[PDB]
Amino acid sequence: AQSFLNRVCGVSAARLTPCGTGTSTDVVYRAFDIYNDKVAGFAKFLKTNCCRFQEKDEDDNLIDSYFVVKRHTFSNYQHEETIYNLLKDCPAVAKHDFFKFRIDGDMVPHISRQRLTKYTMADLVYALRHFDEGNCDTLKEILVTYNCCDDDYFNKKDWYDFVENPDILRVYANLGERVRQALLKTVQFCDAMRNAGIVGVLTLDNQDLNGNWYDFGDFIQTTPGSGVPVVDSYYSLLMPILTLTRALTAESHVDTDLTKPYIKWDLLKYDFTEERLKLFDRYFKYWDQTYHPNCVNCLDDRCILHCANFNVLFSTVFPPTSFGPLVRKIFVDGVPFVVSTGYHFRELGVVHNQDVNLHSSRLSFKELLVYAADPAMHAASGNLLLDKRTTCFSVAALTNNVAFQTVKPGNFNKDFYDFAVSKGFFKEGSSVELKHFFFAQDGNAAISDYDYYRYNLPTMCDIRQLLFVVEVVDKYFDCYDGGCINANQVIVNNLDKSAGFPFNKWGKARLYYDSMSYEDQDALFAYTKRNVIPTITQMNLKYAISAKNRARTVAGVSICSTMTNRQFHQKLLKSIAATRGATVVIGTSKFYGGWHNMLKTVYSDVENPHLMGWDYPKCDRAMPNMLRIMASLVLARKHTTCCSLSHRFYRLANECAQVLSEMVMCGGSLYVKPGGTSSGDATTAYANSVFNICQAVTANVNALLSTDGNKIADKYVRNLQHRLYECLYRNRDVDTDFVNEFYAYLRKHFSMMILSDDAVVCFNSTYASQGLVASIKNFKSVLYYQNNVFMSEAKCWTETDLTKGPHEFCSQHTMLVKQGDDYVYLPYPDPSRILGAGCFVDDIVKTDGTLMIERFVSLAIDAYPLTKHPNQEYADVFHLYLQYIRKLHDELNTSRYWEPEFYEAMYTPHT
Amino acid sequence: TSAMQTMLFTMLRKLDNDALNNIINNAR
Amino acid sequence: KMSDVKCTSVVLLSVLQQLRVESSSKLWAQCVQLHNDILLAKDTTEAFEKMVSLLSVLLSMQGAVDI
Amino acid sequence: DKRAKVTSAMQTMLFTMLRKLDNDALNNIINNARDGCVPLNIIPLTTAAKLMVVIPDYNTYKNTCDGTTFTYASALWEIQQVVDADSKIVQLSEISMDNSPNLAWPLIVTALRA
RNA sequence: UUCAUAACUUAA
RNA sequence: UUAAGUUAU
Ligand SMILES: NC(=O)c1nc(F)cn([C@@H]2O[C@H](COP(=O)(O)OP(=O)(O)OP(=O)(O)O)[C@@H](O)[C@H]2O)c1=O
Ligand SMILES: [Mg+2]
Ligand SMILES: [Mg+2]
Ligand SMILES: [Mg+2]
Ligand SMILES: [Zn+2]
Ligand SMILES: [Zn+2]
Repeated sequence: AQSFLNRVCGVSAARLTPCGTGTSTDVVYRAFDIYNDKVAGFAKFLKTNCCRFQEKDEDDNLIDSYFVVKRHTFSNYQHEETIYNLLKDCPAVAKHDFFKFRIDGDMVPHISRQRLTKYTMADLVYALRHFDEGNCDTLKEILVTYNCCDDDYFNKKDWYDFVENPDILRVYANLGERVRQALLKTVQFCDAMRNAGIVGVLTLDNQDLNGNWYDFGDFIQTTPGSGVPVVDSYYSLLMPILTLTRALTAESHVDTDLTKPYIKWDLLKYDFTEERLKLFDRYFKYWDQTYHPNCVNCLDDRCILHCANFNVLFSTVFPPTSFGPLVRKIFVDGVPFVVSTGYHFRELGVVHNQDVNLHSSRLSFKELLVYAADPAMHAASGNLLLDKRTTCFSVAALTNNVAFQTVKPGNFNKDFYDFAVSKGFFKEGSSVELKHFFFAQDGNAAISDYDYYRYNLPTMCDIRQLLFVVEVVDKYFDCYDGGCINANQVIVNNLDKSAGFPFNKWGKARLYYDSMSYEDQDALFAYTKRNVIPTITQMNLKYAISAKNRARTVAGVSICSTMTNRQFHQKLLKSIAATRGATVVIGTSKFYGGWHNMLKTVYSDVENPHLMGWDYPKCDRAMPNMLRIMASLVLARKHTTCCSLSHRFYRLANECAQVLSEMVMCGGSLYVKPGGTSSGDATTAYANSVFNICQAVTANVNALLSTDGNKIADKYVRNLQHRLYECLYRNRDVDTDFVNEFYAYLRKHFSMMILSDDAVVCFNSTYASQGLVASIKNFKSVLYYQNNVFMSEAKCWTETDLTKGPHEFCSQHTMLVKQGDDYVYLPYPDPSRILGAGCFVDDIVKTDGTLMIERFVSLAIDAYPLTKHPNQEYADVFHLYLQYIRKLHDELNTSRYWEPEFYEAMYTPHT
Repeated sequence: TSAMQTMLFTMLRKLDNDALNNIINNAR
Repeated sequence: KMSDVKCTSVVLLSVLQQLRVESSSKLWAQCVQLHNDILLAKDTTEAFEKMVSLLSVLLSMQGAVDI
Repeated sequence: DKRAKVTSAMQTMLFTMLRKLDNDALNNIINNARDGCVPLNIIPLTTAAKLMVVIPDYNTYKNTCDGTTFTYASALWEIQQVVDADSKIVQLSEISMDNSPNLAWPLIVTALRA
């Protein structure tokens, strides 16, 4: 036994403590990226073919360097001889020693690798793409092995939470230099394979955490100088880790050395096209697909997603001041102006306006409107601003003083409160008590709420996985009608709303719609097809009842942005709201049996059904820019016949510069919005629905690809998993045959009912237990690496019995109620929410007797189903509202407000 | 503003709290 | 009784809004904190001690209300 | 007709804020560019003659605007006046660790380019 | 200072 | 169709 250990030591003199007992194989759980004729996926397997040998340094202390012996077949042993000999000169190849030891009577081949770390690059990727708190020993061991954090750092509660513990980003960033060194080693390894004429597939499990490669059992020798390394699955799986660990941080320093100071970039520099190309060639040299630094040169929406993904990573190196609107000097009437003639996007690269006039005789109303909405005119004339309250980029201060608007406490209705107390309410020991109030805020609320955008981080997505997901997501929206419409076909819900900055200083939205003729609106819409119009978004505090001390803010887009967006999206948005029985239930009424129909649709054909629901933490703030761009591309797929390739790009660029990374007009000062979604955007609810479906599909893809193929008993599912890996990482073109099959698979086992952010899923319970479909655990993992948030399981829910509906959907509970001769599902809210609305109002004018009676009828309609609740205290809430209606009429078809059968008709199946 | 002030004092007298009653008499 | 202190807290902060209390940042910042704590309070021990403290702010400046 | 009133008001707004634009500083910035196209985020950084600093607490005041003068954006700034959250004039000597609780934070600091 | 979308009720 | 109000995101 000692002789075998001596031969493992080899020529190098290093102490090697054994891991096995009798020089036998070692069994560990490791993540492997595997694809063969049987099994295809990225999951953990059993590695029982190696015999690790931990190295003992001076003073007998253990170090991070292992000796592994694989002892494969004799035929494979000779194959590794030729490949290693052609690659021993490459510094990126781990040292190999070949020897044969007499374990048995006969000669036994052995292959030994020297100085390998405990974990590979696949272990790091899997630990972060399949994160699970508690069961995260591998990630913790990796973090402390490379001095990212101390062993006691995990004693702190919620150490992994991005929101609760923002310092976790600093710990993860300590792995950036190690990851960047691995990227450089891979390029060196690929060059050696290409020069030696070696063809093979590079996988993460074959690369050490030091960047060394040690597996050559699947390489085929060819003519030297014509080697073809395959790095589709390698780079694509590693992409979310590049921005999580901030691998390219060293590129910001001089000579890419962290010790040296930062590069002093020229302050006027904005192009950075050559720098992006150099970065791509340095780290992604063998990425086969063409990369366009500027997305204006892309071929289709799929190419935009591919190229914008690389721009997200590369934009983290360039100075923040180089992004945003690009301005120049133009001469009109002899008076020079500063206007925006372009835009430098962090994702779309540099975009230049086409219709630019250096000299103009006069301004028509169309261009007069455009110049006013331009942030260039306002920001140039403002003063320099340095705000230390928030980490968001500050552009300028338009006003000589900072606004400190506050939130007033809500008004009280003493008449209703006395009546409720007189009727036996608000007593101690009762299950119904006030929990919703109009919480007050101080003068720092407006800027403190805006600072929540710090949760938005540059996220680089798995591009091969994302490109397949958008095909499945687009299937959910194939039953809709979309396209551009004329100005006279636009329907405006309310013209008495704010027109946004700076247009709110002269009139409401009614003034501008009346001032511009249909020709002017159409001309402005055609202008956005060739030019980018940056706008300014105003931030206002939301004065509404809530159960949380959190301040609410609403973003108000300018009239220029919302007018052109309506002509581009309203046809599709109206079609979505007018469709019944689809996955997206926006526009479906909950009255007249609509709630029952919605629940029956989601219960369609699931054989072993359980109900599941979740919520997105900081959804409007932590949404990655890649997913927001993806949502716009899906909505723009209905313009295949009305818009050209360039027209669709500029429309996307306009949205990215208006509701994604636009200027923010908060408290008299201009700021830069890192990303997320704007509440006041015309497509906010529908864009969030696309984002919701994408995460659900991504969770299902990850769940199926992370399960053991051998353990799957169903032949159809195993074949489905094998083709799923094949479509993501082996085919660059869309396989519509498989997209339909996967979409049909999701509709059968993962039927879901989705609104903007709330979602209810009726999934196959048996499949979920085997990992065949997504579950709560898969959603948490997806949100960790693709959304930069941690979703606690306490915030989600699971329902086992379908007799009672979803536990929580759109702030409504569900119960089965008999109605005449059949059982139906009726939505009822929290009794505290209903009572709080009546007790507290937001205006003293609303306290008037005439206004309350109309106000109380609507509340009684919502509170009517509470009468069917088994709890007697819940049922009395509607009776109290009914009785209060008598008193209002006492002191003031009319009788229809009581005799509650009027409210019965609001929930009967017939309309 | 007279109506709002006079109704608030009714609630304070209705609460019947020793600490609340102590300060209101001290200020009176 | 527990509902009454939150009931009285809302109106007590409301009357200070038009008394130009928010004109001073120091007074409004602590008044808002006291008022919000009563609404989120769950135990009756601490519910009163913000109630008496917040009312004392109104009596601090007599000019507002003629007692 | 509303066609003209909004046109006049919006045209006035464009012309009424040329005080800090087309000045001597802004001309130099454009010429150095190889095409005359520059990012918007750098114009206030190199052309504005007045800077506003919002200081939330005394700890940040020492590290940002200590003394009567300080440097920012590769330029020298001279502190002119300091006001509190109530827009009241605050003397420079009043800012201290002991007097910090008596100050109506945040503090707004106005400076002029040297 | 007070956004977007959807449903519903009320009154003309 | 216009106005107002409520709930919903
Ligand atoms: N413009 C508005 O007036 C507006 N109002 C809202 F309440 C919500 N949104 C949008 O929906 C998202 C999730 O809303 P969200 O915060 O989840 O709502 P909620 O707190 O009522 O939900 P829940 O009861 O399930 O917790 C918001 O981040 C925003 O994108 C709005 O645009
Ligand atoms: Mg291997
Ligand atoms: Mg949410
Ligand atoms: Mg929600
Ligand atoms: Zn491209
Ligand atoms: Zn179109």
